[PDB]
Amino acid sequence: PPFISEAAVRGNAAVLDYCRTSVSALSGATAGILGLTGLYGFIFYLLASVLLSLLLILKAGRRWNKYFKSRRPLFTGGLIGGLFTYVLFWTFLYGMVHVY
Amino acid sequence: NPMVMMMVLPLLIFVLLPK
Amino acid sequence: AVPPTYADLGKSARDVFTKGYGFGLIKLDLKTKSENGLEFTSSGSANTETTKVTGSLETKYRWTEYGLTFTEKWNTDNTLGTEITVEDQLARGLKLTFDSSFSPNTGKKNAKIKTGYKREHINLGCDMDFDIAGPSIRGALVLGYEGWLAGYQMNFETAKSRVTQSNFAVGYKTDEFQLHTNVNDGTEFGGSIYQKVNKKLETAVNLAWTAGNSNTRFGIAAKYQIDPDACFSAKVNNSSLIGLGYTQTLKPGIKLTLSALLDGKNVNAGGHKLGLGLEFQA
Amino acid sequence: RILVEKRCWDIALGPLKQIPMNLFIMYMAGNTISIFPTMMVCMMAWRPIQALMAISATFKM
Amino acid sequence: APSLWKGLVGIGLFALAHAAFSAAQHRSYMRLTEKEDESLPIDIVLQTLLAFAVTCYGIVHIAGEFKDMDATSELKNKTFDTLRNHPSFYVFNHRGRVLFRPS
Amino acid sequence: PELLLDSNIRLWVVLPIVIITFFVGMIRHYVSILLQSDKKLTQEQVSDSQVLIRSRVLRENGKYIPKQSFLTRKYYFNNPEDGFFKKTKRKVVPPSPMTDPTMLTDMMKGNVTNVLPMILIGGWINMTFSGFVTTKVPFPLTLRFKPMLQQGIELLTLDASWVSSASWYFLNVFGLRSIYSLILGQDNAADQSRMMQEQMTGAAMAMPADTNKAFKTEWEALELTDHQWALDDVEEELMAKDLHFEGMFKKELQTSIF
Repeated sequence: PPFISEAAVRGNAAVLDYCRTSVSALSGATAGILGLTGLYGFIFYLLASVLLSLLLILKAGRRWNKYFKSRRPLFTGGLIGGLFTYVLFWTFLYGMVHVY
Repeated sequence: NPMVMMMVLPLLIFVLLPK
Repeated sequence: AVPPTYADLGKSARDVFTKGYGFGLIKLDLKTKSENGLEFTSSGSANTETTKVTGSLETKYRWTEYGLTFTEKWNTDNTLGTEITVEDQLARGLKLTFDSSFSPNTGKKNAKIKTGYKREHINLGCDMDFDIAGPSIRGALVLGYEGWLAGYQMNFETAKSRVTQSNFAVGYKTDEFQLHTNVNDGTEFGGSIYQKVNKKLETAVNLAWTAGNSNTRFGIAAKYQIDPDACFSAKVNNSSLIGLGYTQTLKPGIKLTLSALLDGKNVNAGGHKLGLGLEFQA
Repeated sequence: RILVEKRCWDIALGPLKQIPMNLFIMYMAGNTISIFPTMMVCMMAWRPIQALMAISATFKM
Repeated sequence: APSLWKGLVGIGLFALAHAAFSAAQHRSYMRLTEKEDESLPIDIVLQTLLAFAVTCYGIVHIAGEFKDMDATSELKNKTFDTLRNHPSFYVFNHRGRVLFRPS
Repeated sequence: PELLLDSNIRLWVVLPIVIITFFVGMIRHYVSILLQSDKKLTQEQVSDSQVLIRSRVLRENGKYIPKQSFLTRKYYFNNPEDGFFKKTKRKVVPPSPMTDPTMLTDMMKGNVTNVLPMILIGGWINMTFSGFVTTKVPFPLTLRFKPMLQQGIELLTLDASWVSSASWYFLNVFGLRSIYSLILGQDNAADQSRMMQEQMTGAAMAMPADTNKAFKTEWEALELTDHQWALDDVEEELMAKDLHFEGMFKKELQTSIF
């Protein structure tokens, strides 16, 4: 805690964002495959993000203090840009299958 | 076209190189 | 060296006549320079007579890495314009200009190519206009030796016929005396003189003559700066037109300009044309 | 501490003075529904919101 | 271990694609028949969710780095003997050179 | 669900547009890397940079240092008789930023005018396909977006859900914005929107615009800072336990010698 290394923090943040974007990308494909309304779709996206965050916490478990100083980025992080990339793949396979 | 004219400058610059 | 071009030839006198007063219009300009290369200009013109709002956002990208300049402008009538300038690429004084205009709301496109050759005392310029109505080619060549200068401008159109528009402009330009005579197809005959007595006194005289209806019109303008921040401009036309302008720097960047054109008679018929101008520079 | 308080009092006045120029450019956009004005407005309110998301840290500072 | 996770992710993705194809065929059949506003079979929907949950488990395991925050731990094994020598200053005057010169 | 579409318009519009924008972004990133040129750095500026780094490091890490040596450093920097920063003066360039103008410029510059090149691409794409229907967006939309959304179809009864190729590609631009960094890395420069905007780590971090003014600013900053020897507190370790040295000593047996 007195001395902190920026390289490890950057790597941790990069890994976190990478998993957040991949899970969001797959969540978009699932919703596009099924096909729902906007309210249900947004709720489903939020549920998928919450499940990803819970799995991410379970991944660390013990000795998490050394890995992450806090837990706010784990809960609230990449919620808007991830939704921006999720909306694309949601409607990508939505109209490809149903409309076409 | 706005796009065709933005390629003609690289085309001329790349043509003037071997010459 | 670097002889004046056709458009710049005489631009001193017209600029004296042009800059200084904007009566009937409201001037509002903001210029901003960044640290690396970014230039931003936001100008707003407001009219009280016609009740019209006009403006353009101009973004300038000065790239000295290769001599490239990127300009993008936006107006209020949904008109988009882009410009690329390349100077000193492989030749000595060669300049290439590409201007394109496209509209996103409706569909309209316009193209313009400018080419300029500058040398010790030879100036060449060629503008090619590409539009659906008809392509046009306009060439201007300027030659001078020491102070004697003469330029030729020609405009040709392939759409209609062998139409050719001739322009011969002969002038004498030196340190403090600048005289220039422009001739259009032996029909328009303009003569402008401009001189500077001191570093505060500037005088300009303009004459216009025609061969068709023999119409002659002359006008004189005076520019005098009382202080480095206070300046005064006056112009008088041939018949009765008088215009007075006054400019003063208020804050170290902020400047206020006031313009008033008076057209009054003695038969109970008079009119005032007022205008305010204000600009910010950062 | 007087000059430090004076500098800290003026940095928090910048956002307030950043509103009038946004008002001028909004009046400048007009009422023509197009991609450019819509995108200009979309990020016009995003910046205050994104600066509102981390007010706690600068408040502690 | 990483290879197993990669293979599992690939298999899950393939299963998801197959479920998508089945749903597409179901909707293509539905467009043939008038009215009949029914939903897709729940079995293939559950297969889709199973393929979605399996592919999200290996996507987290494939990129796990989680380096230590403290900067003292990596230099906890490094010895001063290696630090003493530097790559900038190297004098090529040693007894080993003349000892290895003949051979 | 209505408006039964052909299977030939999905294989000739969607896939082409997706690949077009993907490869346009990749090409832009690679060309941005290629066009990057180094900036010449002069020795005096380099030395100025290193002195600045030294003083900044002194400011940051000054607790774990002897008081006598710390005062010697601070005197060498200040030195009212001679002074290194006081005497050493280089050329000065006349400035132009002003308080109110720059305070406003902080927002005036921004990144407002960086969307137009993407609008040009969208305009060309929409020009290619005049009357087309690409896809529908599940999200309900208001009828006041239909002119911007359709822009080429003569239909007033139709809903605004059915989008054209222009908005399709526009949403495609930001859909892969966070996907581009997945294959490249944290530092990605494939953003299609910000084409002219230079996004990089930045060659030559140090930018001494006014060397003398920076010298004076650091001179007063080093005079302001105090000294608090963080070493003087050694009693905390005094009353403690030593079990981590038992810690990997157990795990240092397990490795043999190669």
